Amino acid sequence: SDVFHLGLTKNDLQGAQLAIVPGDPERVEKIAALMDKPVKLASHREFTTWRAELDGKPVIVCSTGIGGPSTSIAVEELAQLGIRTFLRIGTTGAIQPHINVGDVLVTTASVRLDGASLHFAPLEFPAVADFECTTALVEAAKSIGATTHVGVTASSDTFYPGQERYDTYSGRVVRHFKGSMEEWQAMGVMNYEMESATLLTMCASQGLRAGMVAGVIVNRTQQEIPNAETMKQTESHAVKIVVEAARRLL
Amino acid sequence: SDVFHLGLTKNDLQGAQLAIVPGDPERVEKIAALMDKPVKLASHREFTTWRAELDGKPVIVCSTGIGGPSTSIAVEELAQLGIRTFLRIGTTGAIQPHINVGDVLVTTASVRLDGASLHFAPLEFPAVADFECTTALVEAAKSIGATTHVGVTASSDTFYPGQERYDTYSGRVVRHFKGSMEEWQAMGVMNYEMESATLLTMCASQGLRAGMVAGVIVNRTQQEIPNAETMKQTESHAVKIVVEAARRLL
Amino acid sequence: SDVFHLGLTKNDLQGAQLAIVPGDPERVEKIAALMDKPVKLASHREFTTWRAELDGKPVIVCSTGIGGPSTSIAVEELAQLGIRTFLRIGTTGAIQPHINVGDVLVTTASVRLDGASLHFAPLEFPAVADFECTTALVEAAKSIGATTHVGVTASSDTFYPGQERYDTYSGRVVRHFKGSMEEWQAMGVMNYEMESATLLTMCASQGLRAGMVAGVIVNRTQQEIPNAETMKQTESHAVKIVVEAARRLL
Amino acid sequence: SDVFHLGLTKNDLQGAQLAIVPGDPERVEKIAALMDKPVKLASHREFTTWRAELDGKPVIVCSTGIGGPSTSIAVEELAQLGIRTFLRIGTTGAIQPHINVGDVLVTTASVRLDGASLHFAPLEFPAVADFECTTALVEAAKSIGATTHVGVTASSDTFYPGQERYDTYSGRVVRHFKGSMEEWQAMGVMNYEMESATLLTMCASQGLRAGMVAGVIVNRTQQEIPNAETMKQTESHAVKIVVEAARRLL
Amino acid sequence: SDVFHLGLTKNDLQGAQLAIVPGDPERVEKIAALMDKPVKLASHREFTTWRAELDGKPVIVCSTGIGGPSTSIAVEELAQLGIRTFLRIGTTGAIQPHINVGDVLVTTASVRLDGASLHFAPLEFPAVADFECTTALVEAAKSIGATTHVGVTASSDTFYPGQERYDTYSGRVVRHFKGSMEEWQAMGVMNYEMESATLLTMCASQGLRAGMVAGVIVNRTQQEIPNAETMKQTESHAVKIVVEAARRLL
Amino acid sequence: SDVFHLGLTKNDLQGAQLAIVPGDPERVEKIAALMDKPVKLASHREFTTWRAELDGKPVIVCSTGIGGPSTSIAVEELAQLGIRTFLRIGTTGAIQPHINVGDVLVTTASVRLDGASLHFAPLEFPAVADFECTTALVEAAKSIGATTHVGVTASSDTFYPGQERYDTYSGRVVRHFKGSMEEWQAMGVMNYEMESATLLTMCASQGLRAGMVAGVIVNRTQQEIPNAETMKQTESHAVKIVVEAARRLL
Ligand SMILES: [K+]
Ligand SMILES: [K+]
Ligand SMILES: [K+]
Repeated sequence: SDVFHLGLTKNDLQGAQLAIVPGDPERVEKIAALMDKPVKLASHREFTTWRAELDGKPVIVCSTGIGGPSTSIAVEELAQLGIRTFLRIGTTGAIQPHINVGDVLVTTASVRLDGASLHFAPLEFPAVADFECTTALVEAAKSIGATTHVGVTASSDTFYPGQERYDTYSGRVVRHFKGSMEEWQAMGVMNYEMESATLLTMCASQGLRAGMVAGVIVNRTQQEIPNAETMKQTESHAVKIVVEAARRLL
Repeated sequence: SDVFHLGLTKNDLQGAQLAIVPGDPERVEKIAALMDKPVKLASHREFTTWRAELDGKPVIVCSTGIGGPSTSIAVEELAQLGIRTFLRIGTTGAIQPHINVGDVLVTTASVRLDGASLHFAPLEFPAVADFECTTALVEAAKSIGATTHVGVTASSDTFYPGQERYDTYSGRVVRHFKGSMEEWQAMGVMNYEMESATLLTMCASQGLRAGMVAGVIVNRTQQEIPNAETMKQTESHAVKIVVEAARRLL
Repeated sequence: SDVFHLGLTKNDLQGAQLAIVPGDPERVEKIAALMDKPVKLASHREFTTWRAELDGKPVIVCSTGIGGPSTSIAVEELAQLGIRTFLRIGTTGAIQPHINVGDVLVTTASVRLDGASLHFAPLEFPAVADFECTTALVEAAKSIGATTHVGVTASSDTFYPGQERYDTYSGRVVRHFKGSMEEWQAMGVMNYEMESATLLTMCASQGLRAGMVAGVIVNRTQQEIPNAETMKQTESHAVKIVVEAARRLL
Repeated sequence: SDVFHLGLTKNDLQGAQLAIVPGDPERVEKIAALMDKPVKLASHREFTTWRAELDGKPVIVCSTGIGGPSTSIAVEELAQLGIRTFLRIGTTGAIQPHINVGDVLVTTASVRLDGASLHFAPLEFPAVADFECTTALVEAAKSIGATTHVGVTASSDTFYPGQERYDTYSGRVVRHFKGSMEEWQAMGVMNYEMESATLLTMCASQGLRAGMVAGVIVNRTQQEIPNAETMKQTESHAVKIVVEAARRLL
Repeated sequence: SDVFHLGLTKNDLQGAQLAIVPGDPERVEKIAALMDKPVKLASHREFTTWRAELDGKPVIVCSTGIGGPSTSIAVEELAQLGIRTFLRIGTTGAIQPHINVGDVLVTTASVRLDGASLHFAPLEFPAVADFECTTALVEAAKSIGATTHVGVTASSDTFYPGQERYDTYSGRVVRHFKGSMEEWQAMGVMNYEMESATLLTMCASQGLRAGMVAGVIVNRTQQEIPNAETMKQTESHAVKIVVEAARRLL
Repeated sequence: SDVFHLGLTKNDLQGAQLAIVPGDPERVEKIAALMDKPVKLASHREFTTWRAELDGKPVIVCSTGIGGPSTSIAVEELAQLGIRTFLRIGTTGAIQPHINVGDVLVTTASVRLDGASLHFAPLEFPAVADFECTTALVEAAKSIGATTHVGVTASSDTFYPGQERYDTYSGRVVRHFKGSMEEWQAMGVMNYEMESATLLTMCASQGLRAGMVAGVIVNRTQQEIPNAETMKQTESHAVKIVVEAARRLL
């Protein structure tokens, strides 16, 4: 390997300068299979990587794992192997009443509820997306007729207390986080997830382009349990959007 | 009057929902004059307000004064008077080598080197521009052929120490600010100015739309005294840009 | 001009080493007109300057605008032009029940609810007034029989949320500021305003003398609407006090 | 499954109350295999879970992925599934001259260079190991004659800047982290790793028991490329230690 | 004197490398008198020092006064005179319902509610005890049949507001501290006292060994007034434990 | 006794409402002796209390020990016992070139380098002296012809690292404190001491009056070993000053 974690060589990438970066390794084969000539490159720890081709151009798909720490590894190592553009795709829970299940969120910038962003820029630095990547994502979403919200996302180093989930072992939330979600709701924040503050801050502060889309699968203000077809249909739609954005940035 | 500071009543605005917000009271008339039916409404403190008409629609132009405090009063009072979108326009000094004088900077989000933004949202929240506004400003730049850079601006509560100026009374900078400029330039920041971290935080956190454009009059990494002619011309080009963006946002 | 903002030359000051610094430009002519041979020097942005003479000595009156940012400009530039002593005068809202409308507040030091003070000294540094200027102000107030409180003032980068005003567009206050006024009341804080934390910290940390007086025009614990005569009578009384303090510091 | 991420049900665990928690999914089977009746339970995301049996008692081995976020999800979900004690085992780089490769480090508490710990307790709370766990790990080290150092570990949300690595894409470290390594070495810290400040804070703050052991594979103060053979052997020695401690904690 | 405060020479210590450090000077003679050949060395300010012998080895007893500031003096000066191991003993109030009057607390690490610890290590550094000293203390306690809790202690720079005592002059607690005790209770914290965050952080970050035991004299969750015999009997028992730990560390 | 620490009852004080508060128990009698009817009341821990009589009025003199923690206990307990004004007196080291040994320093406010002040008010609140007290101390200095400097003092929770002393066990200073002394001297600070940020914050935030005077025994910028005679004489001059101020504040 040319890098410490990913198990990849420069030649494995065949010149790729753009990576789609889901958190879940299981989505890597899915996205790559939407593209031409998908081939599996490597799988180690949370990092599963495939290569494919889009409009005759090599593209990478690599999973980040959950959270800023493993994200910052994947971005750092892909950057050493020539990746310059990074497009995160996921599914998410909305926290505003006007967003519906099936809608699409494009993130302009994130609230930094994480640790890793601080290892690249102090807190006053904005966790902002690349304007070209944001534009390509909104254009792609509107091109397939998605209902699309564009705005702020809160990025948390935990799934449970930092998103004020109380159905947990302890059933309590530390003082600093208790009531925080209602603050973020009043401030127009669309959703929570767990990798964009790191992704956006580290890319923006190092001349790398990054952006983020997500399919809404639950609305925590009007919460319904999703069935599989809905999770699949929402996942597919965000995957289609992200590939189409990638076409526009190649 | 209907507000504590600006000396304006609601009917003065005639239904206006967009305001162009320079810092300098002097620039107010310069902007009004591009549009139809310019009328001075009020001059109180740092706040000089004219109204004008663009494609048959009332637009406001209202100066903020320098700094987040006076910006916050102007935004809040204009919001009480029906303004939902706010476009800042300045002239500025670049801090990157590749930016040139007479280039145009559209800001996607700002480093929060201010105090007033904290009065709307904790430090982790990003001082992010509205996507529609930022798009309209990039497309408006392209519509007069400007050379445009899209990226992060550092927003400082001081002109002197916070922007690491040493030709001062004391000729010193406090430890926290000594050497900050090099860190911001490493992280790709384009320029400093003194109102945008306030303006973008308070608007993104309350569902008002905001955006910012500036014209470059000096490049601190290759610093020349600016020509009287260049400054006027770059000012006028930035002025046109922000009016044309207004036009696309009505 | 010899300075970037104020539009002043060294010779304009005729040797003045003391400036009275109200926030409102409209008060500049008023104060200068209490003195001998008042002449208008310049007016640009929030900075209106007049020169006069007191006991045959030149004095400056210059407005700061609202907030620490424009304040720090005015102080910095007047310091480059030879001002060493700075006496802020305003009118204010009391936040304690024992203070009455018409009373006078002299500030010993301020709670730093601002951004600009931090560009001169870290937060643990006290925003303290000059002992000679505080003494001259208390002596002057007692000399005309004022009822005078001497103590702490909270200095905020906003007029609205940082002074927990709720009659606003959003009608809400960010978590950090919600309930803060009742903390400041329990701690004996007399009032809020918006320039002294910057003024005091930047002067105290640079060998410059500064102090602050204010006339009480509303008591927010027993709030009455003032009529014009009361605002005039209160303003006049604080103006008389500040000039008389200036006599004692010349 | 009974939890959002791990894909496990309660009955899967068969009454297990202790979990051994490596970062790397690959190490899971290596640990399981020391014990009786190894059975792979699940592989999802970074979380690979086996069960095994030690002295007739069900034990879990479940990988956390890299970093506090994925560690927090694994700990919370395993706690919902009856796990009350959690032992981490890694391999690591020393940062003290007197530590040698193949030595063993038992951590008493960790420097909190992470974000997820903050989601359980404010920064002042110590990221401290459970005394029973730490004792069992020291005595377990002594029971195979290991050379053991007992002390503080620095726990970083990044592998690269937070551990002051400069052989990177950018080759720079942000100001706050530049020169931190020398300060930690002055203060006697032994090593860096990427999960323990999360793991120990969240467990000490909720009455779960946690502890950590690692084997030293590199000494950054006298840095040698590690031998394939040494690494396997030190890994196996750390693995044995954490199983033997488990044995004393059942 | 060889030191600025303690009034001690190197020869006064006769080679002692271990000090027992109570806060109260009155306890110095008490502890020393449990040992052989106790002699009074000096008394200045809060620093009372006696020397004795244990298993034919010289030992020091020196009082710290209350709080991290005077503690950091006593530790610093005893360190210059050859002390390497420091064993704090006190009596305390429990804040958990399961701890009884007469029980013994051994502190693994402390919540840093103090100022002085920060003059030795930033807040993310754990205020952790020496493993050998913690072990010797637990072994000693169990050796005389004590009921012993081992875990976290909150160390506060005040007796009153930082331990949320309300029977005071003002009867109020600053916002930051109001409700903090119920946070510390939920997090398993055993008790409050006022010197260990400083003691532990400063020793751990400088290669010095430290530990802490306390006898429970009141339980603030089920609060009873103690009589003298109980305070004596509890004090004696902690003194016996600390001397016996000192025997094991000599 | 009526309080937890000081061993005093209310009637002991005979109606006293002012306390003079040295750090050192030894100085207590030295101060008492200037006044009429000196009587030792109590000695417990660092707290030595005498009463005396000045112009027929009971005054208390009570030592605080070193540091904000023990100062906070003394102030709170004396406040429970009717003390409403508190004057500190020390000897100190200057950190400015123009100050001379045997000069007198009256403190207007303090840099908050302590932890206990935070237990009364957040960091932004100023550690400011009471105006009546400070005036009485300046006029009292003038009444014996002392050379007086009026200004800011840095108040440190440590004697060694926080005051940037390097002739220590470790001979090092943590990063945050390394080079702080030069910043304080730039900002005009006069001296360091170890109780005033506590004393002034807790009193200004609860409506008690406080003030501080000190005599200069060493000038760290031109450092000489102090003469036994000079120190006694400067101590006595500071002692007289604080008694004479007491006299003007009764
Ligand atoms: K991970
Ligand atoms: K202004
Ligand atoms: K003390």
